[PDB]
Amino acid sequence: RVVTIAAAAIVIIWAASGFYTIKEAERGVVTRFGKFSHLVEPGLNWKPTFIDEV
Amino acid sequence: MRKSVIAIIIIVLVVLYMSVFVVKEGERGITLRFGKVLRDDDNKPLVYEPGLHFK
Repeated sequence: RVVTIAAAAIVIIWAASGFYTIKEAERGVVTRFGKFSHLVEPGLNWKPTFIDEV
Repeated sequence: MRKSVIAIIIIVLVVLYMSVFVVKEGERGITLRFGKVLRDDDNKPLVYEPGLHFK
């Protein structure tokens, strides 16, 4: 059951560290891996940590 | 059932005290949730009149 606890911990860390907020005056540029992916509007958003950067 | 009731009362009171904010007469307030401002009435930015409002 310890492996299940570890899986829960890692998925919780994945969900918690992924959320980010950007100010209203700002607009985010999100790049999937090293390649540009899209533009994000000024609100709370979620991104996969270590996968894409804003 | 004595600690629980006083605890819930005090936390509710402190939450309400945090929630309330007053806009002075000479000023006007703009509210920010995360980054953006609140929009109302068909995507128009809203400004708070000098009255008590809840956040």
